[PDB]
Amino acid sequence: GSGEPREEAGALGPAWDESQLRSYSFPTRPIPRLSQSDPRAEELIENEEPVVLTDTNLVYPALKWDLEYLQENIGNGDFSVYSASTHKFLYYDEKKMANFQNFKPRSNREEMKFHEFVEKLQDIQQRGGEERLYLQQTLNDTVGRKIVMDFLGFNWNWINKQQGKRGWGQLTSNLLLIGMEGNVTPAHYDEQQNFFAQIKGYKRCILFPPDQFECLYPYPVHHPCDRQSQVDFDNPDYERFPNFQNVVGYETVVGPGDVLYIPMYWWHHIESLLNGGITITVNFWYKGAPTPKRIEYPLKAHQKVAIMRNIEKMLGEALGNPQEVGPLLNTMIKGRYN
Amino acid sequence: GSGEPREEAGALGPAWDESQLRSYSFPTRPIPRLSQSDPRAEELIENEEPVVLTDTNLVYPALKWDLEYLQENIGNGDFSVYSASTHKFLYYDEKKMANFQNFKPRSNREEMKFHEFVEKLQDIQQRGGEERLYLQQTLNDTVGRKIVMDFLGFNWNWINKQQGKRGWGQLTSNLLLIGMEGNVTPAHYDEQQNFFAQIKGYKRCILFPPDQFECLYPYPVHHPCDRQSQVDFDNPDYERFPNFQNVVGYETVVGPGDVLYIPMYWWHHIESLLNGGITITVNFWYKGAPTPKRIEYPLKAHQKVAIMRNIEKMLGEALGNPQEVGPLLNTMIKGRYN
Amino acid sequence: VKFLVQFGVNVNAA
Amino acid sequence: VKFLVQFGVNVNAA
Ligand SMILES: O=C(O)CNC(=O)C(=O)O
Ligand SMILES: O=C(O)CNC(=O)C(=O)O
Ligand SMILES: [Zn+2]
Ligand SMILES: [Zn+2]
Repeated sequence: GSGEPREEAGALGPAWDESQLRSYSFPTRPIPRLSQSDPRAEELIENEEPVVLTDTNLVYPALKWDLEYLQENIGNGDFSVYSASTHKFLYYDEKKMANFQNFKPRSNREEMKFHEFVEKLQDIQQRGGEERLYLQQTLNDTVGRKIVMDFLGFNWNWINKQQGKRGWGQLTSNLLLIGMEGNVTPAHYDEQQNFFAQIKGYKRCILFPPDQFECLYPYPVHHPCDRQSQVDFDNPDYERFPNFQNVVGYETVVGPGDVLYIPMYWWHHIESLLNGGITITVNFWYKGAPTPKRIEYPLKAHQKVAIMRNIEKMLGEALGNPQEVGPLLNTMIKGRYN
Repeated sequence: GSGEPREEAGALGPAWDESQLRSYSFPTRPIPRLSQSDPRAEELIENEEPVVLTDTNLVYPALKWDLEYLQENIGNGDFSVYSASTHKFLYYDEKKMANFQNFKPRSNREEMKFHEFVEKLQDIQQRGGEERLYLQQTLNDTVGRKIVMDFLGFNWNWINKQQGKRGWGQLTSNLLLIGMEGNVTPAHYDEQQNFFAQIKGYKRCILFPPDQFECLYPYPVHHPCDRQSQVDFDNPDYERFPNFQNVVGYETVVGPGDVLYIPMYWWHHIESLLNGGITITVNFWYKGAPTPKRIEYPLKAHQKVAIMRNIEKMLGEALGNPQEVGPLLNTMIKGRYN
Repeated sequence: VKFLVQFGVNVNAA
Repeated sequence: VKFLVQFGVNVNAA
């Protein structure tokens, strides 16, 4: 579903091949790859559907980024680095950990300087260790002057126009992601609009529309893994998650200079290609446009997801305990709505 | 569970016997019968638990009421009379009928003068017809002068004190109920506090506490039979309603001069005794006391019922269609909270 | 919370 | 309705 691997310029061969993609149980179809000047691209972003833009130059100055350059210039701030035994780096919200004492995270977060991160990578590589690391840090004003120049050299003209055109809210942050080959961020949805700017290496992105909520089984909203799918894509439990047999994804492989629009509330699964080396991405997260004063029916799928989130949140507050939300919901439906 | 039939004064024999009670699948225990001067009675009404008060004199002037007296004096207003093929007079909300076109009521409502109601009773009796009628009309200012005198002669001193003592809201109405022997009002709960004043004949009252919500399976809040149990007490469907096998009722038989406190949100099933003649009741419905400014946890069962009602109401309004509430609730729980 | 626990006045009558 | 359809800004980051 990703599509035929693109041929690199100057007869450099296929950028990647299918053997670097993980194997899953569901079909996919390709996300369109278009020029930012293509009116179809503007039609997909306006309809809140995904598209890969090949020529935005959004992060053109960062395409020279590698570990050496970043370590030399990214400053001496702290970087959040996640470590795991497994390739799956499931996100967890540490604030919500108090609610569920039973949950024990597969991955661990450690704060370190950028040179320490590079050192751990080298150490793991040198000893042939199985540990995996994923660096995930929002860009902030502690970065070095060269990085500031690169950041200023992003294509703000194009993306500010997009923000204005769509009525989106403010840019909330830019997340720097540096991963090891084979790293996976499991399926989840975010609440903000995202322009996903690939810099180094290749990432396979599998997206699912908001109307596949009933096939992805997100954790309860109060659980630390709120917004993530409960389904283990590598070993799906069809008895607990029967409608995962009905999921269909939208797939693409993004490379240096590609920008993927991940619309808000769209599920996405992101994996750095096997044996593809390290990957570098910077995303651009924007608050969604304000809800219109006059709500129009029929509601969009993501509006219904928002309703469900808000019901779960209200019940948790009203009952005084997040653990009680499940029992009350079952009491409400059993023999009444099922 | 009703208790031994009481012996009538002056050696008149048992007022009723067990053979006049319908047979059901669940156990019961008796509602306490106490004097209004008994501090235990005041303790049960303050804790919102049911009690039968034997000596309130609440409707003492109405104990002389029969069909002849009422027809002569109740005026020429219209009375709501319900007619049914079966003994079960399931209440339905006519405003909510638009939401469910499929629902067809077992009983029919007709407006008529009191003498027409007495005539239908006589006609049915004379021809030995199987039709059943239940008169259910709130008292209003069209009543005759003698009825006004009787109404004024109720024990307002005692019940106004109760209203003040419990912090209840206003008296909202007095419902006059005249039924045929064997008539049944199926299990349901009301949202208002109720003093249930028996006048003529005997009624078996089976009550269930609000915490048995999960065993009584009320209809959806937007369904015309909102607040009524879906379970057919005469032929319970344990596959759809498995926890009806766990219901336990509180039972009593009220007679002329008895007043039953039916606390708000308490389920009640009310049947006029087989072969006991017509029954006459007047109830006293009061708005519950205002919710306290500081909510205290743990929540009461009826507060959790109120939460569920309000969730169902909000979703119906938000989705724009009452039919969609069931599907969204299932989507929210399946594989997530069950 | 206070909004959610609010109760109506509906009974089996008009 | 407008209250219910409101959306947050939560993402996989602090
Ligand atoms: O790139 C990854 O591994 C994960 N990124 C995201 O989920 C995102 O940018 O929204
Ligand atoms: O008496 C009946 O048949 C029904 N009455 C009630 O449900 C009531 O008074 O709340
Ligand atoms: Zn994401
Ligand atoms: Zn009632």
